[PDB]
Amino acid sequence: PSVGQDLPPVGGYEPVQWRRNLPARGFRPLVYLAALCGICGYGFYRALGGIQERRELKREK
Amino acid sequence: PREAAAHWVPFEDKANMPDNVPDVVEVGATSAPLLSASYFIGAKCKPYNDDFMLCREESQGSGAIDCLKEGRRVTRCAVSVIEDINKSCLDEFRLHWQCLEQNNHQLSGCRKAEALLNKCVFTKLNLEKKIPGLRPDEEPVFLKKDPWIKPAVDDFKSVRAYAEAKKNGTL
Repeated sequence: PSVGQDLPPVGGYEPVQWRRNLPARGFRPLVYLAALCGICGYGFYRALGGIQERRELKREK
Repeated sequence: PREAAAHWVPFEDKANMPDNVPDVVEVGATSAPLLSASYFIGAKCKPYNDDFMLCREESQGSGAIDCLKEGRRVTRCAVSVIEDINKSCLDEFRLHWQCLEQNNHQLSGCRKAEALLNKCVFTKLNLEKKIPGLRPDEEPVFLKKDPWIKPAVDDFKSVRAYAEAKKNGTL
């Protein structure tokens, strides 16, 4: 017979995840490039603006 | 010229000037007040400095012995400038050059005190700062309203004075 055996439930078990769950994420890449060149261009602006002022302070000195 | 190399002992000379060369007072002002007063001096000693360098050029080697009169007049013009400053605009001058000493003698860190000094000396001595060689288009850096480069720490006394002077309308 069977009395105290470790047996499954009557409705079975809820299904598990066995398939790949690596969801592609991120923006599309060209946005990351457009933020890159935009950050670069803003930094070049801010720096080359800081060079021309150093040029004038030197003219004063 | 170059600097000393590998060894060098300072050595003075306890002698006096020849009797045929008269006597002249020395400026006796150090690096910082002198750099503050550079522009007011140049605005007033321009012909004298130019005549000095011209007679040095014409002499062609004997400048150290032929240009003494011209260097003497230059030194006296300078002394008159600094005496006018200390008599009249002392505290503002002290604000400027102490604000400088607490930096690397970068003039950018002292613009407030520089403003008070230019105003006072222009009202009293009639001497204004001017950077030449510029076009009417270029904006001189000491009058820019929001410059890119700002000091690490705006000086305290300078800031209190600038605010009180805007409240009093002196600027």
